[PDB]
Amino acid sequence: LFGAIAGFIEGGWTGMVDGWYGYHHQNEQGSGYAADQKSTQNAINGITNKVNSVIEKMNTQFTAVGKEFNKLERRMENLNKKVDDGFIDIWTYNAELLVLLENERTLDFHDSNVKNLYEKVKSQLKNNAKEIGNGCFEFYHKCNDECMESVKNGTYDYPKYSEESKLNR
Amino acid sequence: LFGAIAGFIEGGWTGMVDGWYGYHHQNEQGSGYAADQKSTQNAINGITNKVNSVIEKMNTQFTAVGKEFNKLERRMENLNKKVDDGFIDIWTYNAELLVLLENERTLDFHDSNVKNLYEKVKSQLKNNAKEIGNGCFEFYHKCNDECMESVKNGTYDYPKYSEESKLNR
Amino acid sequence: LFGAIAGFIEGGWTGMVDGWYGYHHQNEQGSGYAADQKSTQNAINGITNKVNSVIEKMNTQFTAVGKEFNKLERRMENLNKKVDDGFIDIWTYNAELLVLLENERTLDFHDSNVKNLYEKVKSQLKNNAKEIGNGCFEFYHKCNDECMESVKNGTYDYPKYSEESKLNR
Amino acid sequence: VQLVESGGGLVQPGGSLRLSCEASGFTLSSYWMHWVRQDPGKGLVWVAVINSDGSSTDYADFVKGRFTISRDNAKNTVYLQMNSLRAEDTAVYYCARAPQGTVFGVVIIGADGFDIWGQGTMVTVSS
Amino acid sequence: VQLVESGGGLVQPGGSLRLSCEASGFTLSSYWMHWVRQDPGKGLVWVAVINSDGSSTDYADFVKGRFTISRDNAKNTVYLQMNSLRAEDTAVYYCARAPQGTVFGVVIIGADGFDIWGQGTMVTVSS
Amino acid sequence: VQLVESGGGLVQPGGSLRLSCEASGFTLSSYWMHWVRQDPGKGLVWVAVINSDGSSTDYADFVKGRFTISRDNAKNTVYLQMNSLRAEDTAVYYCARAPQGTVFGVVIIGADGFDIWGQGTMVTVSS
Amino acid sequence: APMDECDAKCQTPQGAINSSLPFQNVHPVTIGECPKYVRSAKLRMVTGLRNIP
Amino acid sequence: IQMTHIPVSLSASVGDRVTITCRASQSISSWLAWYQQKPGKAPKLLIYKASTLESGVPSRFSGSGSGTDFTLTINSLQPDDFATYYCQHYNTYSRAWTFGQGTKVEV
Amino acid sequence: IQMTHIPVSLSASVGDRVTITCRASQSISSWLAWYQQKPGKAPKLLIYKASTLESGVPSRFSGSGSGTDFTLTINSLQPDDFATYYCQHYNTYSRAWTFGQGTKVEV
Amino acid sequence: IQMTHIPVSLSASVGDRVTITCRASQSISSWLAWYQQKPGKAPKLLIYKASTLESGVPSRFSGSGSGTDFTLTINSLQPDDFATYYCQHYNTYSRAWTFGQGTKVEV
Amino acid sequence: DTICIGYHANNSTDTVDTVLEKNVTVTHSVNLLEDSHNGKLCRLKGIAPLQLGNCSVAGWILGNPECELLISRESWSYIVEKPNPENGTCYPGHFADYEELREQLSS
Repeated sequence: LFGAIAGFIEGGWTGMVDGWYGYHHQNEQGSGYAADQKSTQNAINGITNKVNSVIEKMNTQFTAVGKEFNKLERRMENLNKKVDDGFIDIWTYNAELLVLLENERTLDFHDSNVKNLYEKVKSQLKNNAKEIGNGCFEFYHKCNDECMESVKNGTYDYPKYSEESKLNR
Repeated sequence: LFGAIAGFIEGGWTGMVDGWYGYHHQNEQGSGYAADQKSTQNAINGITNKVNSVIEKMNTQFTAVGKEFNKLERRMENLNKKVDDGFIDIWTYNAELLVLLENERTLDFHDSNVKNLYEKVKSQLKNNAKEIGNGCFEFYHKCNDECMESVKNGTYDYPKYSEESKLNR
Repeated sequence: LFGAIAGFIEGGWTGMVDGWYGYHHQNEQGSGYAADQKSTQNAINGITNKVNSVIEKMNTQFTAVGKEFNKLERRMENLNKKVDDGFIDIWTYNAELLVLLENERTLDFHDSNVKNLYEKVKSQLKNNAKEIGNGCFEFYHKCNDECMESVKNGTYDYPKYSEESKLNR
Repeated sequence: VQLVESGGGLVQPGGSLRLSCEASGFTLSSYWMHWVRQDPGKGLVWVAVINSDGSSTDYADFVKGRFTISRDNAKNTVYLQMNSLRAEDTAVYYCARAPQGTVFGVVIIGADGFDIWGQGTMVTVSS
Repeated sequence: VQLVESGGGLVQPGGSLRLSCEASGFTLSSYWMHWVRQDPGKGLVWVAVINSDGSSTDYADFVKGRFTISRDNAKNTVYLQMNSLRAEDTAVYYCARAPQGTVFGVVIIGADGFDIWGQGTMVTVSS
Repeated sequence: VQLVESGGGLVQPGGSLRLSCEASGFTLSSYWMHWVRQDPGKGLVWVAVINSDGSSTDYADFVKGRFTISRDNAKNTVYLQMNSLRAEDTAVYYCARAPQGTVFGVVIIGADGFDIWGQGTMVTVSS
Repeated sequence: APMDECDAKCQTPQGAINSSLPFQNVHPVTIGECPKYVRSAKLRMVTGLRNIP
Repeated sequence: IQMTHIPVSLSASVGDRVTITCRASQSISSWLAWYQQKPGKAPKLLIYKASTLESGVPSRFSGSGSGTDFTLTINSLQPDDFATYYCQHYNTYSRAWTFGQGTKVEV
Repeated sequence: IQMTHIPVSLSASVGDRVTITCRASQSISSWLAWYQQKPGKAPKLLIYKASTLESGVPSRFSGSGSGTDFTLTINSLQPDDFATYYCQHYNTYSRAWTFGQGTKVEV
Repeated sequence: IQMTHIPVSLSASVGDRVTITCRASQSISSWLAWYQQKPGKAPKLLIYKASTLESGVPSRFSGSGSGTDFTLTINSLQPDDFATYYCQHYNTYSRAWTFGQGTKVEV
Repeated sequence: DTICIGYHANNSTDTVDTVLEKNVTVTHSVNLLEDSHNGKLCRLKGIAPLQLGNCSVAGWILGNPECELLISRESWSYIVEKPNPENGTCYPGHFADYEELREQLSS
């Protein structure tokens, strides 16, 4: 729905296992996978809340089932079967529709989180980096582990590298 | 879900009272808050329609409650209870869940509007203004109350200021 | 909700008949409409599956209605009528709310598809084209039916026209 | 609940008049107050509106600063003062009450329109 | 409702033939019409398809200009002309009807596949 | 199920000690194992945690590499080895079990907190 | 109603219904594989876009 | 914004359906109210939000519409239902209150 | 696009659950139709959209699957169910109609 | 993250509804666990996720709250419910386990 | 040279209702509600209905002398009875458990 998952990011990363969303950096000191703690924490909070909140609305059954009717009480038996089957049908429909709609909503939620993370990094970097388009930014200035950690932490210092990036651009 | 509310626009404005979404302008003639009538009107229409459309789907109860059974009609009584309580449960679910889901959607709706409004101003200003990122743009040309009102009204004259903005950029 | 339909793309195209979303191109070789087969196919798959999935969650009624009670069985008749009316009310609510919510979701889905198609074309073109803002791109280089078809097919050769587009820009 | 109107009478052209509405049964501070004039035989024309706090008032397109609307919640009254009256402004004037809105002034659920009107004061302009 | 086929027979290689389906029980102006063929003992393969107006027609990969499809809704018939036949084109030809799609040609809800088939016309190519 | 701890005793300052939890009734490989300490009469303080595979461990803020946590799932035992003990680190030590959620280590549905605790071993330091 | 020689799948006192649609508003009383009775007068589900020509 | 009434005047018998249509110069969503006024009296509100019934209004009144075309149906006309009916566009936001010309129902 | 059958032939006794699996060379979503043909006769359509049963087809037939792999199950095999079963990929959009090689159910 | 108790100590009688509040330095969503400890014994877990009763605990315990403020209520106090009650912030992700100071209920 | 991205519009008048809006014109839509019917009683899976005619279930089951045309009929899909049957129990009296017998004969 938001074009991030299965959109301009073709596939997932099997190498990062500490989060749902993360970064993959590559500088002269090596390559690495890191997992965004803030976004994944927010996603876990939201999904846990959603699942639990859905469950609590389904009050636990605290009763019993079963009645007996003699041959002259067929109308009673038909009414009882109608009540039981109707309640079963209503609850089955509720559960199935709830699962379907919530599944679609959760996938959209994850797509939105990935897109928002991409936009955050893009706005942080501004014209110091070039958008390759597969979800990656090629820096116009040399970046060490400190500046990569700054981008991950949200503390990127655009003015510091602005002069060097402008010359290379 | 869209990244505007609580995203790149951190908090709300207490000084704006005439609308949900709006503008905060600051030129040599002073500072001020204004409310986008069109966006807020559209949001009001949407939310009113949502609330009322939901409400009219549950017709008000018109009957009464209460039945009496003797000691030899216990199978009757349980059945009655099994209906009444059962129906209540369903309606409770159908209410609670509804609000939950609807609530989320409403918030997302508002988020979208803010995002959309922001994008509109982008499409109006192009390279005549610089994206600070906190939610606004610093103009590359002098703007008075007339051009600010044009920006709010959607009638921004990009060609008029293009030459002046190009020099300063 | 995403700003494509009734946003920066105001109206529809009656000249396109082979797809929900598509392109309208105008070069020295002429003007024409075309339909994005991939996006429309994905939309058809999604809409078909949603409608069918909603329908099969409701098992077809394979029973009968009708009961009779004598004068001294008023309580049974009231209970039966209450059961029937309550089931009808619950199912009417389910049908109406489902149609409302799914209709809003479907319109949002189509909006998202148009927005994603626009973003795909924008990302392919990059600075080789100018974003007018009404859903259109004005190329900085001469483009024939071959490069039009490349843009529609997704195989746009940006480096080939980069030098020519840079001069005109 | 009722609104009663007073002050309607015969005033010469270029004159002035001061209509007053008193509301018995409810509190004026929780209702927008509207002044609506109806020519004899003709339809209903909306004249003026005053807010719950007297800060925001609005007037029609045919009144060029002639009319001034005021409110007094302590006295439970709403006044409309007309000056420079012309021959066209001869009608039965009604006082209408409108509920406040949950969102800003727009009501989302419940009563919305002019629930309760007055009885009408006949204002006639002639020589 | 049924479809009857005619025109099949023995034709020499490099010949021509005309197959025709007539529909009884329904008006075929609101149905796509398909031509499939089954080799004796082999499986089913699809040859041609014609729309509900005759504007859009499609043909299989092995037929390259050899076959031409046509339809007469007033007469409730669908025709297939084969020219330049070869020994491979020896099979039982079936006429199938497919419901027109709700959106474009895709049916969202309702019947979707080839609901009603023909009886089969045997087309033989030999010397 | 039960957890039985052992190894507590009097140790001089600067000394070393070993604490061991043994499980009875469950597989230790499917739970995170926590070490908490409670000063006599005071509140509960968390000390250390060991994963379900012995790969990821964590320690509190007052443990500057003094304590080492370890696991043996074959024997269903958890070990905590303390060194450089000081006068402050005297308390009743408890072993706790926590469920391991499918998503990373977070539990979305079902039991999440410290379900089963031990009995406590008193570790005392003096001269 | 009079008796015809149909081959229907659902029967209501007002007449028979031959449809695979999931709902109906003809009659609560039904015999056979029948759609679910609802009190609505319009259940239309959109499959396309907003029409802005 | 302008409100137009169709028909300007109409006549019907007791026990007959009747439809009064209000058309808008622009799209006013569901911001419409239906009032009823008898001669020499004050109007009483019948419908707000184009569909909701005021408490005390008989169920024989039904409002329906959205956007630019709206309708008041008085099922089973009664002697106490012969008056002039007004459509009003009310919008507290944007400060827009406008009344229709009105339709007189007779017998 | 190519559609393949597993197994090519499958012999089972009366009253036994049967299962025919059709696999696609690409992802064809739920655009599948199961047909049945007895020797020397026109095919009859059993299932469309990989799950929906044509009117009149006995409930003993079942459809299942999406994407690339699909399955027709005949629980409680009956004597009239000994024929050749075909899986067809139909897509009116994109104009793709393709038949499977076929499966034979014997005694 | 620091977790504080209100009040530190409390006196209440049998059959009296009681309420212990725990406040967090930052927002910790619904990552709270309520434990109970009687003198010279291991704690027993009452509530997890700030609302869910652990299997086997009496229904009188009620957990509520979110964010910063959380509340544990022992409705209809009983003799076995006189102990020290601890609030814990547990987060397996981000690896944060922190215990409150404690709340002692007396008679 | 320009390329534009847009969508599809047609001459449809089909309308749907959404949560945000009412009476939204759409390009394509499906109707999930059945409103029409044949108008006449018809067979169900081949077996013809049993129309008792002027006599009721009591008259049919006791063998009322004035409707013997139902004696031959032995199989049916459903029973059709007039809303106010008149040719029932000719000799006046009470039919014990009449509604129970109707329930038994309904299956």
